[PDB]
Amino acid sequence: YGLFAGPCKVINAKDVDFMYVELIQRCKQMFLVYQMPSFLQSVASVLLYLDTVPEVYTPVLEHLVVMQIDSFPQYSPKMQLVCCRAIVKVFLALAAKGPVLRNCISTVVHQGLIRICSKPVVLPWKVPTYKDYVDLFRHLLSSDQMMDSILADSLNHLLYDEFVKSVLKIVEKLDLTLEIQANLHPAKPKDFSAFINLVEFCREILPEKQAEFFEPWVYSFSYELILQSTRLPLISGFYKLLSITVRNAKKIKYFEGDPEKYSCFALFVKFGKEVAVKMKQYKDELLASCLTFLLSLPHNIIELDVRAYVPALQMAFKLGLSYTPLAEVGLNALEEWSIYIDRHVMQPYYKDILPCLDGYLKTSFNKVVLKHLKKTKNLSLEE
Amino acid sequence: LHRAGLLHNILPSQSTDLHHSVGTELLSLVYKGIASLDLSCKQLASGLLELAFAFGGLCERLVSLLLNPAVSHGEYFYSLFSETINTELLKNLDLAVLELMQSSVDNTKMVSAVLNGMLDQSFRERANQKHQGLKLATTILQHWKKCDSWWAKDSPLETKMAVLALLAKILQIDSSVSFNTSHGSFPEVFTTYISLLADTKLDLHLKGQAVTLLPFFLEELRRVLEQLIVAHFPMQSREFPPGTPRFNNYVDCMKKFLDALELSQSPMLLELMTEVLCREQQHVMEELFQSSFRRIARRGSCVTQVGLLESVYEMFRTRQSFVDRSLLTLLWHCSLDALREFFSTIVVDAIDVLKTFDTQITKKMGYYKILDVMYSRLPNELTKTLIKLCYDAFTENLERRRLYHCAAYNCAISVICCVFNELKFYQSTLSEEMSQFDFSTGVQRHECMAPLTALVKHMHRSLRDLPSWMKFLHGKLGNPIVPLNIRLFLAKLVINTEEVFRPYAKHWLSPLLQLAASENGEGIHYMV
Amino acid sequence: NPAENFRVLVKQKKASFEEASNQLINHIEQFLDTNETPYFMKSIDCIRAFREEAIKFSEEQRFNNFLKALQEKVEIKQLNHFWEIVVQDGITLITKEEASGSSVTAEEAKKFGGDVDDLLDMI
Repeated sequence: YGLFAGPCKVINAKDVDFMYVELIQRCKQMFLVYQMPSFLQSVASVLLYLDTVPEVYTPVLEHLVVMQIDSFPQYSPKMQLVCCRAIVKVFLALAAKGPVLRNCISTVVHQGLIRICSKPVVLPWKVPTYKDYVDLFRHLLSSDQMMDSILADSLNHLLYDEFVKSVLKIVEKLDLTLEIQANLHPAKPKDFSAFINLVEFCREILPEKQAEFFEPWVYSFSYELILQSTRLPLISGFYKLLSITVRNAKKIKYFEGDPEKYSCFALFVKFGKEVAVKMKQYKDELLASCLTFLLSLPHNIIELDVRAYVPALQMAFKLGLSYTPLAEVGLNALEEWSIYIDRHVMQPYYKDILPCLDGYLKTSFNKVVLKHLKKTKNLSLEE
Repeated sequence: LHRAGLLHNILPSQSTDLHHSVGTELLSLVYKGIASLDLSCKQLASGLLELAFAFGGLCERLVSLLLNPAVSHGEYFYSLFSETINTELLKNLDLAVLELMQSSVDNTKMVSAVLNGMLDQSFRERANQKHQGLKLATTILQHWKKCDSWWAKDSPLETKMAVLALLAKILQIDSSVSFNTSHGSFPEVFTTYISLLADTKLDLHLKGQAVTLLPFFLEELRRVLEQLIVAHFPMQSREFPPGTPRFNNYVDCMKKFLDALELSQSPMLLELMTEVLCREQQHVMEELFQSSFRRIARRGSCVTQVGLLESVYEMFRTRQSFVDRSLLTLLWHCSLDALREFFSTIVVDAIDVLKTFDTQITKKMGYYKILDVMYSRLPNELTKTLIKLCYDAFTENLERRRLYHCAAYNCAISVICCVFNELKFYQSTLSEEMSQFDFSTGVQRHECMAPLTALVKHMHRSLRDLPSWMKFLHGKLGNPIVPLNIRLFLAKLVINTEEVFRPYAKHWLSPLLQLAASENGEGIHYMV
Repeated sequence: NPAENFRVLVKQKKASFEEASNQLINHIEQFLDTNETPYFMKSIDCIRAFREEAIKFSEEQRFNNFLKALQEKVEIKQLNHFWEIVVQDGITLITKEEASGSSVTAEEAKKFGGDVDDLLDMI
């Protein structure tokens, strides 16, 4: 019926929405199996066909769509693809009308991330998971291969913009409180967990896409995030998020020190120096975030007072000795800067750089019978 | 400067207090965006919005602007900045409230949209208070009759459910402590409410999902209850196949009613739901029936529980199934203090009735089934005698008669606990905002001997050869001449307990063995 | 609830439809202790409708015997909500209707120790 309603939109068009109405009850009946993607794609088709809709369904669908994210765990991967394609279809159907488009997408992505961060973090109807959706998420932003087929009878950048606006209203919404009763005593640790969930799920979907979509925010977004950083300049999440942001910025090459450009650079250098001098009181899982940020800056801004960046970098390798990714990213930043910045300014602290480079130098079922192995179907520091 | 309390040192009254410089730019820009946009221009237009709000009297102009029918565009402009509109209009006491209350005789969509924006914004307005929302609710309650295009057979079903949703948001916002019975403008909207309940044009599912607000509450109530529910279930719900559309509507409406009553614990609703369920077995999802009873038994005041129990008991006088399916859940779970009150209230009420004929027997089952459970807590002056009046009842030397025997015997097993205690028995920020948004959408092997074994365990707690009749039952089941059904009863019971008589199993092997000898209805090998 | 179902059934395949007979029998019979007198009103109303549809197409004598037998059945139903209500509301039709005569004659015909203890100790 869902694929048939469009032809039915020709003869007995007033029947289409008619049956559509009853389908709403069905999904309400479906509220309280895994047949959700069928509903999603059918309603996507009919709403592509339908042009007149009772607005009472607008919140319901908002409640309905998020449900499938709620049901996304315990899925099989195949109908995960089915439901994600159905999501693409419903978005394309609702994109016809701009107002409903923007408001519905805003509220649904907002509630979705609410439930996503509602899933608690680990510490040492089946039980669901939270890390799955990011795979979903990459398909959400890599969705040209389906919008082309639907346009047969840009938009991912619209998804990118909606996501950026959502995460903006998230980070401005939630604010964290704590006590110490050097010391820490969170007062809303559940909000801490939600925040770190948000960070851990975004700092990977943001960079895999294009900051060219993020460009309308480069000066603004980071600013407020820096603003957020200035609220509690002792939270690792700020450092990770801005680190992803500066990776994206050097990906798009925003550093040419525009008034916004120079303001960005000034805030960057001042805050980087401040954190590079206050790292003294910062420890692991916080000082790690600090150092990973400090190396993540490009050459252009850090040309001023390279010296202040040396010791933490020193630390970033000796602690990078104990934690390989830290040394790895620090080495990438250092080789980058050496390529861009001249040796002369780097010359004085070469006798400083080399001592912290001594690390990584002092070191040294399934039978023959054909079974089309499931292990085959299952699919460091030396570097 | 506005916080410094000055707006005319820099912009005195042009012609009125409305300095239309703000509104002209607002409307021109907000229209020209379609015939272009930016987050930058979004926040700048927001800034212009509070600049307009700094000036006075612009609210009526905004009411006019949102009514722009350019194709739509006025509702579009509202949608772009509904947030600031809510923020300003919350300060607006009822001026634009009356503006809409008059202009809405034709306008239907944007008016309801902005009303819900009002509702959800003032709901978000809770850090200091929600009394602004309460005053707004009272004002619109009075305003209700100044726009009548909805809420009658003058409007379509979509229009009716639109106001249903709006009033539901109001009720979940407003304080039900007032305007639940006669309170000023309460009857004005309440007669409307009752009339809308009578609207048979709406689907019964929609009617139920509307009336789900019933915990906020009188012959009109009950009478509309029967006259609606009669048109739903003829005699049977599972006659409609599971999963078929109308069956799904039935299950939805019944669960809505069950939860709503569970919250409201209104007695007549209890009578109705019990009786409609007390027609056929397990066709009204009797598990949720009893479980919701389990909640409501621990809920409510003891006096309320007592009155509700008396209501259903009087309603009790098939007739037996009425009490059977329902009462025991409450009795086994309601507050022990309320049990004292209710039983003391019905001591002589049951004494007399304790002493065609099938109806008599059914009532007597019920009496035994309520006295036994009431005994189970603690030991008036007459309480002494009634004990005996139970035992004789079993002692009689059509299957309902055997059910009666079991009833009397179980009641005696109960009452023998404390009496004859000796032997010789004479056989969060994130959570709250998530809920705020949920608010915005408004949607989120035969068994008859168990007490016998229980009493066996109890007497084992209080306490080879014994005049516990294990001698008597040992002889009884030792002879094979005892009937097969009786041997089945005895064996199934003794299976559940043998550790009690370990230093008697040295004899128990003898009966069972000859019972095990060529044993011969529900499947012999099971028990074998 | 099955009233309209069997109405459209008997006007869609034109049969006595003993299924419809059992539907109406159930629709009536489940009025013994639960006083569904409004449901009893809808019950008698769908009885009138089915009687009309029966006289219409083919079930004249079918519902003649049906309605007559159910009339004596409710007569022997010694209740507190009984053929009193049927007669006081079935002032139109409570018995057979073939053409006339014997039909309206039928309408007119209906429409208008312990034992020793009880019998002797207090009599």
